[PDB]
Amino acid sequence: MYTFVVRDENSSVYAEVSRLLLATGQWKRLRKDNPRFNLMLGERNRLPFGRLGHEPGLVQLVNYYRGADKLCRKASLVKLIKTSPELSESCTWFPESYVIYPDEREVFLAAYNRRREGGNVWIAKLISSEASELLDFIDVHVIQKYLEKPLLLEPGHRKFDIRSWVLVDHLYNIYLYREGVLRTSSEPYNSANFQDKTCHLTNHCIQKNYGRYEEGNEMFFEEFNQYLMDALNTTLENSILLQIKHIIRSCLMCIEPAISTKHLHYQSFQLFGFDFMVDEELKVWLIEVNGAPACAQKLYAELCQGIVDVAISSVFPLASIFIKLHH
Amino acid sequence: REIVHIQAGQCGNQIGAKFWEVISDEHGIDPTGSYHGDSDLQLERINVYYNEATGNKYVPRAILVDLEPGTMDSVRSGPFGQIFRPDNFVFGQSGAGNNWAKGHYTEGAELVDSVLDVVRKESESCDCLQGFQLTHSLGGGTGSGMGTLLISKIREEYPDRIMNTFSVMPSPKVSDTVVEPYNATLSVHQLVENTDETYCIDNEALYDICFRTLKLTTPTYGDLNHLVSATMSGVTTCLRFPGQLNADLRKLAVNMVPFPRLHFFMPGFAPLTSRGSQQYRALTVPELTQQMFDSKNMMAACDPRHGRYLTVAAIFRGRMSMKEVDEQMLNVQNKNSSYFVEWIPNNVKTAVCDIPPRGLKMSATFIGNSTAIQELFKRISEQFTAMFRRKAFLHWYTGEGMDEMEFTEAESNMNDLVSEYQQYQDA
Amino acid sequence: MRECISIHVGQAGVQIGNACWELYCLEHGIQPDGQMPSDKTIGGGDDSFNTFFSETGAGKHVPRAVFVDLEPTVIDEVRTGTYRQLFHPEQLITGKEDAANNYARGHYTIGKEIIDLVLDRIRKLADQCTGLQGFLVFHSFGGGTGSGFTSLLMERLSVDYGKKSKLEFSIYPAPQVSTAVVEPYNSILTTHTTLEHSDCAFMVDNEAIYDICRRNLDIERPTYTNLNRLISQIVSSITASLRFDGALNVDLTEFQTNLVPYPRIHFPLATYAPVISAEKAYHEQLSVAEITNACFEPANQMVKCDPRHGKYMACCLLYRGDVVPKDVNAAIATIKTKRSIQFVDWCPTGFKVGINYQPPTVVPGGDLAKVQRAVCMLSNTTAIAEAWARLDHKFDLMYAKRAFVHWYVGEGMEEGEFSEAREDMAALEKDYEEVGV
Amino acid sequence: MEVIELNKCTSGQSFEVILKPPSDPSLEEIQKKLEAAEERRKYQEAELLKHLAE
Ligand SMILES: Nc1nc2c(ncn2[C@@H]2O[C@H](COP(=O)(O)OP(=O)(O)OP(=O)(O)O)[C@@H](O)[C@H]2O)c(=O)[nH]1
Ligand SMILES: Nc1ncnc2c1ncn2[C@@H]1O[C@H](COP(=O)(O)OP(=O)(O)CP(=O)(O)O)[C@@H](O)[C@H]1O
Ligand SMILES: Nc1nc2c(ncn2[C@@H]2O[C@H](COP(=O)(O)OP(=O)(O)O)[C@@H](O)[C@H]2O)c(=O)[nH]1
Ligand SMILES: COc1ccc2c(c1)NC(=O)CN2c1nc(Cl)nc2c1CCC2
Ligand SMILES: [Ca+2]
Ligand SMILES: [Mg+2]
Ligand SMILES: [Mg+2]
Ligand SMILES: [Mg+2]
Repeated sequence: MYTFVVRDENSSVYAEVSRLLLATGQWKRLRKDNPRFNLMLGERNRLPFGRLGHEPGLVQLVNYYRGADKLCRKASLVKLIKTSPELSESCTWFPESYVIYPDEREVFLAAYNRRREGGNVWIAKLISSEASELLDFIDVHVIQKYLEKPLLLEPGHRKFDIRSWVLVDHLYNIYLYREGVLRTSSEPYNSANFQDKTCHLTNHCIQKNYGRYEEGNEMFFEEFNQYLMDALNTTLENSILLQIKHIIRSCLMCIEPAISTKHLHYQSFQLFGFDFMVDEELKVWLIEVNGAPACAQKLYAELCQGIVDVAISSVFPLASIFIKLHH
Repeated sequence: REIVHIQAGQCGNQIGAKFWEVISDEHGIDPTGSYHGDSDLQLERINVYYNEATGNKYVPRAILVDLEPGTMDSVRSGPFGQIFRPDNFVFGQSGAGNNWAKGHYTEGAELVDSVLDVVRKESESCDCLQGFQLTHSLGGGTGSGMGTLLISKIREEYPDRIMNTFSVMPSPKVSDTVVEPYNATLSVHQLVENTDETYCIDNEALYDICFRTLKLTTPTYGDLNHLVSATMSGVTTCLRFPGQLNADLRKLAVNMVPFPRLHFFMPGFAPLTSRGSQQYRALTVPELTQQMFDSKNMMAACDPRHGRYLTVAAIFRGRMSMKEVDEQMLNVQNKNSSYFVEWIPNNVKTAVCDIPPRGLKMSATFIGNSTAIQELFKRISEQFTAMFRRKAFLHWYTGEGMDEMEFTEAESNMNDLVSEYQQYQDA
Repeated sequence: MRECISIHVGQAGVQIGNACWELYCLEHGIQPDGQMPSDKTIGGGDDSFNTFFSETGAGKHVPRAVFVDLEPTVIDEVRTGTYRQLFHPEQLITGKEDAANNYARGHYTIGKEIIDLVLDRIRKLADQCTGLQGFLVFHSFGGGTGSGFTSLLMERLSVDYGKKSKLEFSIYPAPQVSTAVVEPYNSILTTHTTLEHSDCAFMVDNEAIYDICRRNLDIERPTYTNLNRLISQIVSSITASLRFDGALNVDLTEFQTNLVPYPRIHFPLATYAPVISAEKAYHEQLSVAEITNACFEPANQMVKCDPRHGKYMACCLLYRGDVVPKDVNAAIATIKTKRSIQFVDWCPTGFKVGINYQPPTVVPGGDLAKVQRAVCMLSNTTAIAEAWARLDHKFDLMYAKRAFVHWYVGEGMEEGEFSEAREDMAALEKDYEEVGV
Repeated sequence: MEVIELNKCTSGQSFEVILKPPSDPSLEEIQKKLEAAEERRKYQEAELLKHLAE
């Protein structure tokens, strides 16, 4: 048998990975503080990476990549894109973003005053124009250009965001789950006032007109691909998914030298949640990356099974739903 | 680093004589004391258990104690009896009559000063004395009562030395008298206080092994002592032989005893063999590891799955892959990690010796400080109370000056020992 | 010339001293009887090798070393070994009974018996010095003698030699080769008592040396002889600048100045490459760039940790063999672009390079193969605090139950010194995280 | 890359490369605690010999 421990009871994804592993009959679960494990489904904060890979006679594996928070914090993501030459300051798929503390203020207001000449709606993380109001709201936050012309689904005139689940295994193969989800807004997009943000914030919890067009404000790829065909005369693969696969590959390949566990004494994999924003001209924008993402109820069974097949059983074999992004 | 061996009583002298027979053969010494071996590994640490006398003879640093001349006369008549220094035979005439009080308070008090004289004479000749090891039973009178009287008096004169014991626990399956739980409870009270290491050799376990495993229908004391002398040889291997671990009694006590009162070890041996019958297939390293941890190879009738291992010491003897030993030992710990306390990291240390015991090409000896040893003390505390609740047979002891209160205190202290082992089984 | 005295304590210290002095003699051409034919100044001199060796009128070259073990069997193998003539009997000190893996027994009980005798024999070597600069102490964290008696010695050396530097070569405990279960206790206790008395300490995790011997030397079950020969190579690289002509790390003070900006954070990480098996029939020799790139692989470090998730405070490169400055800068240029090398903001991002043209020496019949060029990198990275976290976690597990504490209290120690020592370690981990985030 | 302080000799050479600029207790107290622990040993041994005397 292989052994594993669970150090994040709040994880809905790896709660199902625990059940799948146990139902194999070849995985035994130990207690939190038992060091003789093969696999660690560790905590989200202060994961003791320094204690991994020091047990003789045990190949150890963990479901997190040490150093990947540089991509999963809004402040760290902006710094990573501005400073890394692989992404460059002139990154075409990331919105203009500046970091301000309760900072780059001088460099920020330099562009906001060039907006006076012209669209100058920004978001901080909330949504405002002119921006002098927003700074006092902050009083660490990141301000970012709010995309004023997003792609609006019909019927409804609705906003949305695209969530893609990406798995990076111990060999740094980048696997993209073929099933995504559009977390839509059930309210019609009103660009007249941003104080009312039920039609702007596409968060699921912010929606609680909910549930009108599709169940749970979740449109999957089967339906959304058919809509693009009928309405815009194109497919999801050509118009959106190529840019999504390019962004996912660019972000992860940038930080590979700093998180890779190829020659380490322990091994790492991690599931990521990339959130994309499609605009009026079928251009994809990266909003943020999630280090501990939750799935959708319909896809938990298929995705968590794939995590075991690709990320766990590849290192601990027993007795495809992913699109490999090549590099 | 010399060790002084003491054997007290009938049982103590019979297993002690077998122990000296077994390790003398392993070290190439013959009954006359002359060395006729072939390897230099034998004599490198021969001084730990042997004194070098005139004419390049090797005299065992052993003292033979009994309140009867019966068993000790059989030792001097035995196959190796002529190797023992004749002055080290100290014996009375009355006997202890399976009575802890006679050995500890009356009959043994007369003789104990004579033993300490011989003990002192051997200790003054020692370059650096590690400590003492006593073989005895806890069910009789001499080895039990006088044995603990010696240990109490030895600790008074050598308070900074290690006290090691091989203590045979009584069992109704192999019973001499009904007062054995009385003698054992009084003795365990002494062992909890005045020893650093005690190997619990349960006669119940030795019988079950002889009966269930070795397929011996009517086991004798000779069939039981074969298992004892094989176990005694195995646990003392890293003391008698050179290797990567040249160990002494103190380092053993330091690394095996996390709390002073919990120093009662479960011995284990593999492969289990019967006298006069040799099996011809050598065990693979996975088999030695599988059996030495099996409860059917434990010399103390305890289920190790009912407790947790505080510390474990393992000895492999023979020509084998040390890498395969490391893999198998790590395989047991990682496959049954719930039975090893997590608050003592890496509590299993393994050693390997190239010299195998007589009659085997590969062997494995197990030393376990497990909280499951409480089952042994629970068993004795039950047999004790069944009689003491009616004060039965107590007149044999009160006639020697003992009061009922001393029995109550001994019963209480052992029940505290059981509850203390229970404290760390839940933690 | 300024002399250095080496002190080896316990089994790990003595046996590693045997490995180093065996290697030193081969590098300087000194023979087991102490003769040095290349030395033309008979009976004296002030060359660079005289830092580690004195000279007698007969031409013998005596190491400025003292061996001390509370138990004689290890030093007895030195007294009768291949280099028996090399040492004077007075610099080999043994007791009768050892510390039994007990820090408190080595520091208090048995240590008090012999501390004055050792300091006197140490005084004998210091009086032969025209200008002593300090000491090099070899010991283990886990041993009762290597931890207990060393801390008592390090306290007294700050008294009798307050102006001298003191460097440590410490063996961090690894269960694959360790024989004691209480080694986390001894490690924390000795690090706390020694911390303010050591100016620079080079830790060597036996787990790292073990796996290097398995991976790169094709040894299934490495022994102390295998480990200590590899350790001596690293130590020789570190001390080569004190024994040879050069301008980098020429005295013990320069080790602290170059590698230790903060007195407490004085644990540089050592990486070494290449380690090549002597049984390798066909070997393609590695270039300057290849072996410099290997200095940033964790699999070649003396302590397994991830320097990508810390910050450097200093960085030395000590080369041995066919190396020229041109090839080093070209290698550093390539490596800086491909690897995460983050320095603290109050330090310049750079490397101090030292090159010795004599290629690394290997003992005949040893496991290591001769190479054209090799390098030892000394980097003061905060990632080495991972070893303290591991060690303190094992300490926390045992001490929560007070397991084995009675053995230490029974030697005269007080239970409070446990928590006192653990508090200092909790402060050391705190200092590393401040500098490293 | 600035290569500074280049020293050379027959044995070898040394230099420095910069890629970017920046942004005890006394013998009295030792003997005192060594004897305070021996006192704690003598006391524990006396309580043992007193217990064995009873
Ligand atoms: N690298 C290396 N480690 C060693 C060597 N000898 C012992 N060790 C390590 O040292 C630790 C035990 O310390 P020792 O040096 O053996 O003990 P000691 O210093 O003599 O102290 P005591 O024997 O307890 O009195 C274990 O973790 C061993 O792995 C050696 O020769 N080389
Ligand atoms: N630059 C931008 N332009 C337009 N809309 C934006 C935007 N940034 C964020 N939004 C909208 O605001 C919503 C919430 O933003 P954000 O993703 O940063 O918060 P969050 O972290 O709570 C969601 P999660 O963590 O689950 O991915 C997004 O889903 C998107 O609809
Ligand atoms: N294993 C073993 N047990 C024995 C032997 N002789 C006696 N015993 C046990 O010891 C107890 C009797 O004590 P004994 O040693 O004969 O009395 P003593 O002479 O006063 O010490 C009983 O429980 C017996 O089962 C022996 O040779 N081997
Ligand atoms: C739990 O961890 C332990 C356990 C036991 C010991 C040690 C550590 N270390 C020692 O030095 C003594 N020792 C031993 N002693 C003796 Cl006679 N035989 C053996 C060992 C180890 C195995 C064989
Ligand atoms: Ca000279
Ligand atoms: Mg988020
Ligand atoms: Mg009898
Ligand atoms: Mg030692």
